[PDB]
Amino acid sequence: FEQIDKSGSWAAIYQDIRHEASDFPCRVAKLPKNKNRNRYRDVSPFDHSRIKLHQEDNDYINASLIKMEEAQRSYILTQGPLPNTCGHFWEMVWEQKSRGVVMLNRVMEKGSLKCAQYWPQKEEKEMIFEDTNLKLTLISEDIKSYYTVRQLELENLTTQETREILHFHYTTWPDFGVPESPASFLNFLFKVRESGSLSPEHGPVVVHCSAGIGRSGTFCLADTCLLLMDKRKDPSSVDIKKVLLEMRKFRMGLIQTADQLRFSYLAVIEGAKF
Amino acid sequence: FEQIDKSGSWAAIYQDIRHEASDFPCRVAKLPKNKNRNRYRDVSPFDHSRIKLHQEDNDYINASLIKMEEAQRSYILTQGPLPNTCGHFWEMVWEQKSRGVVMLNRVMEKGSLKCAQYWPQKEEKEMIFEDTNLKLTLISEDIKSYYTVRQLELENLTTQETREILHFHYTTWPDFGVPESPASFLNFLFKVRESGSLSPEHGPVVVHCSAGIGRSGTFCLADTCLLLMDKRKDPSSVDIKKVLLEMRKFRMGLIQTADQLRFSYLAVIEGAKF
Amino acid sequence: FEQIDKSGSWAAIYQDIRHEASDFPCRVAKLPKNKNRNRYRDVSPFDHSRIKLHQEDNDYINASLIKMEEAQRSYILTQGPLPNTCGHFWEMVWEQKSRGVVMLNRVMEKGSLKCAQYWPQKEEKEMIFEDTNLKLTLISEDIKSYYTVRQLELENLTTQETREILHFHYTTWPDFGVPESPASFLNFLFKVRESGSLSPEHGPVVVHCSAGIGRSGTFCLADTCLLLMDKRKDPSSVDIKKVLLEMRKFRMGLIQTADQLRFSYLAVIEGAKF
Amino acid sequence: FEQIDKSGSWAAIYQDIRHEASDFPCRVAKLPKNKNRNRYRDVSPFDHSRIKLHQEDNDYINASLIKMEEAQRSYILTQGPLPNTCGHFWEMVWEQKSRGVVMLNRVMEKGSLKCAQYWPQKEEKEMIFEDTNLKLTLISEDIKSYYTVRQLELENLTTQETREILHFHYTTWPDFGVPESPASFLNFLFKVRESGSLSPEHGPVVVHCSAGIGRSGTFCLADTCLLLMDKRKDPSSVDIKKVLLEMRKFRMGLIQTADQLRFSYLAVIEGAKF
Ligand SMILES: [Ca+2]
Ligand SMILES: [Ca+2]
Ligand SMILES: [Ca+2]
Ligand SMILES: [Ca+2]
Repeated sequence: FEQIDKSGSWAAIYQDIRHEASDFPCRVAKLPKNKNRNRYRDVSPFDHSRIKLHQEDNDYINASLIKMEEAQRSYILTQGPLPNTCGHFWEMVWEQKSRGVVMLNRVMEKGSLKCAQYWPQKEEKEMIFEDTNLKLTLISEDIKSYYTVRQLELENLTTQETREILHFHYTTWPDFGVPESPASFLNFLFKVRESGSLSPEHGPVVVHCSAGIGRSGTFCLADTCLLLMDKRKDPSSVDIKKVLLEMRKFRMGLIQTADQLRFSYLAVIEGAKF
Repeated sequence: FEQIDKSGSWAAIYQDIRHEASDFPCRVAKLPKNKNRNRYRDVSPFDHSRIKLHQEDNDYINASLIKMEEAQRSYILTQGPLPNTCGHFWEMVWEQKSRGVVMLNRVMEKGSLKCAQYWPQKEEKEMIFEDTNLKLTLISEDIKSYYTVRQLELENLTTQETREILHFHYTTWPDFGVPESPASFLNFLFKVRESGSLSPEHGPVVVHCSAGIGRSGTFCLADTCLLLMDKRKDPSSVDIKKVLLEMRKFRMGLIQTADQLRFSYLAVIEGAKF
Repeated sequence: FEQIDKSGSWAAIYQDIRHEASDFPCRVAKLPKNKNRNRYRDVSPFDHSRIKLHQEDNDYINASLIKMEEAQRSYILTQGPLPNTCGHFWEMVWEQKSRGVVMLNRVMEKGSLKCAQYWPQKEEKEMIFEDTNLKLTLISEDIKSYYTVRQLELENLTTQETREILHFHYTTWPDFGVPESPASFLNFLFKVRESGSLSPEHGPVVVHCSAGIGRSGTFCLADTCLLLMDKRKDPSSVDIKKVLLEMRKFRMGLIQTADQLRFSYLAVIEGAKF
Repeated sequence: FEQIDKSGSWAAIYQDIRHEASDFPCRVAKLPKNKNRNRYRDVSPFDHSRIKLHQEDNDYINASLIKMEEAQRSYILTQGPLPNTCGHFWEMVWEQKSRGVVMLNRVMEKGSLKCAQYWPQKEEKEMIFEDTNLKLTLISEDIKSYYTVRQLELENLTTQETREILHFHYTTWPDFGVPESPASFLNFLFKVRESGSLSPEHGPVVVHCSAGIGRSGTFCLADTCLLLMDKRKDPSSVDIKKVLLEMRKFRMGLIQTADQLRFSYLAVIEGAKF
């Protein structure tokens, strides 16, 4: 980390990542009928790793399955739900048997609006996604300094089945740049790990920010490298650049700035001492 | 055949069929509570011949019992199971004591998911349908060039009784149109017949495709006409038009198009030679 | 055709072919050091037409260049790659600047592994052939009822140059005998032709099956005879027997049996109608 | 553990395992031509999980791939090599990219003979498996009280490639019954874990005793439960009986006596305190 900051090789390094990143088709994501299902034109799931909704009509949702073979962890990265894809977002959660949903953004950042209000803010004001026939209810919530955790009850109206989804909401990511310290970010991840949401019995955790590649990518990149740094007889054979590129084979654009790159390094380093 | 072909009157023959097609109530199927159990709104089982689930909550499944008196053969035509009807699907196979299941479509065609993955792809990852208390295990899988035959074990979790179900999967019917030649399709049929799945000792074979009327209708129409010709002293007296209409009394829309109609006559003809 | 068929003289025609078949040295192929590079002892490339690897250690690969002068089309016939020849296989595709690879067999038939998994099944798990310094990546995969077309990226790791290879995989040739109808086989051919893979702008298409002479021979014989008939003012003057023998000068044993011979005449005939 | 020893419910429990164990075909293992490739008639790999040798002629070897999805670990269980399957055993190691081979028996136990001498006992007396063209050399060995560890160099003569295989040989398993204390057994496993042989970068570790189900099964059952007991938010949701049954879906007869069962429990318990 020393040399790179000194010789200021962050932009260089990050740029070499963008250049080396794999390229795969996103045919489906580009179909005209799926334009309003994408939040950003420049952010699409590859055809090979995209999550297919279990429907005949339109199985399209902007979400990717990231399977890290060696680190032994799967993640579903997706965009913040759109006002019209909230039911799709929750149908995905259900079909993929996810236990936890990790949100890394605020429903409103800067003067724009980065994500829809896809979960109920009020216990008594539950949500019913008629398109996908699902019911979602806020059971309780624990609000903290840098993150909030909610207990949501998701119900398959078609089968009256119910499941409890843990919603981990990191709420203090700055409108600009990355956090000066990976402090809270790392604590947040440990909470997610300790919750059991990232274990094999469950479907992959659903991770999202606005586009589902920058913040989301840091979360997964960090978690994965930390797994590696602890799952390898060698304490440093793990190269986060290489890891990120592996990760990029599954979803385009993971880590959208040299800052996010530097931060990811910070987190892995500052987290390896945990 | 050559006449109809030369005069190009299939379409005409086909429309007269649609005209004479019997018409019966489909009250249960159209009940609001069954809306999610139907794949297609224009394809429902007549009340009088629909298969009833031996359950009190909801006995409905989009499946029809087609009992052909002269040919002495019964078939159950149904739609490709939906995500929420896989359990209902197997409860029917169980309750009806079927021995074979004929799948005439691939899980994915023309992009659309035309059928849920209602059976286990992996021997070691059996399926449990909790709503219907059945367990399903893939025992064996013999993949051939134009079809795959699987050997499955269905077990009623309450009684612990187990049965071997043979799953015949015709895998090469084109995404568009009908086969140019009926050879492989007939060999598939003969193969289904050889297994004894169609035997009167067993409940009706369960046949399905996308809606359970086109390819499915073709399979049973061909089979039944071959049974008649082989049985009737005058193989020529076998009017397949009359056979179809007779079948159309049990499930609506059997044979969706002219080409499918043409393919059926040919199949019976080529099959006639055995 | 009907004559030969009615007189039942295919076998006879076939043996005369085996009699007139030219005979050339296969010295290199038979060298002790190449023993492990040959799938079958009775199938070797003549020295004069064998494909030479642009390497000094060992330039041998069981592959033959079949250049047909009149039809103006060249083919490379080779055996299904062995575990140790996948790298050699791709170095040839690269060096020879081929655009398409035609696979006419399934990886597993009649139980036996008739071909190594020489290409990546997973977009995210590319293949590296260290002995030949090439990287191979599955880019796309369009699975159809009777064949699968893949889009692959081959990259010389030394030069970083990349090329798109189209892999046409005819997947429904029966484990035993030949197709009853040549329809799907011809459509496959036409599909191969449409891709421009056979274009003179490209190096020879690489064709292969188990030994690289039966199904492979059928594909190129049919294709070449269709080229002649379409070109020659007298489509009848096209003697496929003479065409085959002409091809047999470049690689031994093209067309392994009478039935394959019969299937070839039919294919050309049915294909003749276009 | 208390209650079961008291109420002496070991035989009961073990018996319920044998009764509940899955049953899958072993067609290939039963082919007449593979009789001398099996050490025990009653011990065969299931067709679905058997390791296929990468050859066209005969891909049969009595070895199974055990994939524990949740515990996130794969193992290849196989019989002690036979005088004629030593090359097959080593070809498997190579093709499957295994890094370590765990041997739980002595080449001679009691008055019989439980396994072949498939590795070289002398640095200067290396081994050449001509059938599969492999060279194996003892590079060094570390002999201990209850186990020995060897550094072997395996070379693909066909490609001159070489790899270093770690051979972990637990040498103090008693001729009868199980070890009174899981002490050494647990230490042995930790050595294997610490060696990195059980990590994801490598192919699955190859585990064997004589038949490859009793001792081998204890090793894997113990390792897997220990992973679970540490990978689950819950410190006891892990039921070794359930785990063993899961494991049995991949290889028949894992854990061949109620003693081995009790011992496996001992090991998991006595090992959970590590
Ligand atoms: Ca995929
Ligand atoms: Ca009735
Ligand atoms: Ca030459
Ligand atoms: Ca398997």
